[PDB]
Amino acid sequence: TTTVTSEDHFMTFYNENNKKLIVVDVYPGWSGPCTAMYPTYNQLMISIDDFEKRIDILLLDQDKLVTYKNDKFHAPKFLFISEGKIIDEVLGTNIPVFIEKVNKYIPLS
Amino acid sequence: NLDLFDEKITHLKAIQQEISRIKTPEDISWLRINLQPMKTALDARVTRWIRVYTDFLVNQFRTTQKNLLDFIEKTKDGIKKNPADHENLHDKKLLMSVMKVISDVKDVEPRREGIITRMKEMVTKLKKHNVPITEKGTDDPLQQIDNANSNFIEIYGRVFKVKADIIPLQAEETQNIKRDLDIFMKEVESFRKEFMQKSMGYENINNAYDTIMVYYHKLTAIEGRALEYNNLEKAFELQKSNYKQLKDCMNDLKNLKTMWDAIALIHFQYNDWKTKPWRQIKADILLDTNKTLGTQIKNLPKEIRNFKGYNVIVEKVKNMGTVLPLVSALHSEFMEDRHWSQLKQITGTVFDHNSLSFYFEDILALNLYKYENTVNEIVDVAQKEAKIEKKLKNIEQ
Repeated sequence: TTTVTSEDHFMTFYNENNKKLIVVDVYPGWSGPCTAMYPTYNQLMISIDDFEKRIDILLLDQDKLVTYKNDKFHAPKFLFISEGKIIDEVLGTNIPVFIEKVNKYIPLS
Repeated sequence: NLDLFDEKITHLKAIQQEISRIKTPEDISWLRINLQPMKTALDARVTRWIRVYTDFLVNQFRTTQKNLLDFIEKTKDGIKKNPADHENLHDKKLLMSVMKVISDVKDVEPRREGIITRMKEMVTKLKKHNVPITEKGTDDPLQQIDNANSNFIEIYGRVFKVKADIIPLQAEETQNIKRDLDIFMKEVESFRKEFMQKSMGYENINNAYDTIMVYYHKLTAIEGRALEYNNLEKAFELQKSNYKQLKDCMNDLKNLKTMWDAIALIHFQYNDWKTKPWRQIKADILLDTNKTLGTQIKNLPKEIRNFKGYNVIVEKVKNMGTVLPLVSALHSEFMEDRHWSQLKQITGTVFDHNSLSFYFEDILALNLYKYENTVNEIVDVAQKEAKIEKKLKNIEQ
């Protein structure tokens, strides 16, 4: 996974993982988000990079890159980058149990 | 539709006359009211709405004539025999004239109606004498283009028959090369699918990336074959079939890519299991084993269809699940050192029930499927013995 700090950082991390998918996580579901974001990032990175690989996650901390990716797409914020370009955007805040269901769905092409 | 547009335009002309009549003279209702200025404003807006329907093809006619004129210009070039090259460029126009001739004739009837429909509900003449002159001019060039196209087509057919023999000889060579490339692409995706991480990492991911590059090269070659078939044209069924064969190879490549992604997810789970063995902890192992077994079962159910040889990799998942299950039996704290030792003697494992943090990795070597049975017998014996031992604790105390 790529950790990002900008919509520019989000997009860079997506472009740098062109073969698979780079998911930019902009902000999180509150509630002491930073430490929780890093902890989820570690489990998602093993599910993202190790287990499914398919996907590296880059926890946007904290700007509006998600909104920028959505604006670019025309198609918490989750912006999926393929070869650095937004291809799939979803918004909402989810708990860890919800994330496990998302891992089963992964990995998208 | 064009007919709907004509009906709407006639209705609009009727509406204009009705609106002009509908203003009426100054009406007196205690204070005199004049709609004279208001009536002019309504007429202005009514004309603009009427103008859009009337000017619909006003801009379009010039654009169609501008586009139509270019086709005639190609026809004016003509020339028989001479250079083969020119034939490849000119030959496409005939393929375009046929499609345009059929579709254009169908499109011609509504266009004729549209000019006529406006004339009925528009008293004013558009472009004066030029619009009627324009229709006559288009008809004379269209007829000239048709005669030119027939002569061009007879010449085109003889030269194209020679071109057609050349096209099949070249096509057979290209088809053999394409079949070899397709076999290589099928082998590249299959090799990545055949390779199993569990354990192996990075190289398998690199192989998948290399396979995608090979697929991209095949797609470029496939695009070239389709373009050559389009240039050849002649409504050849075989050319369409060749494109379909390339599409089937692409679908197989897509299935291989999906299989590679599934293998990576399985590898991540395997990596987590290796980390758990170093971490060890009987309480932690029991919770981890139950979670691992559920995730492995879900992954096996999700996998379906794709390509052959999936079952050979799929079986591995079953082995991993068995290994996870064998580990769960050890998670029992009922077994003591003597109990573990008896089991250890049968097992032959140097590691004891609680030997190290890194003991979980040691447990993996004894296969779970191969050794849950003997582990279980012991796990049971131990659990049985403590029920008594615990009884004695009561009598004792």
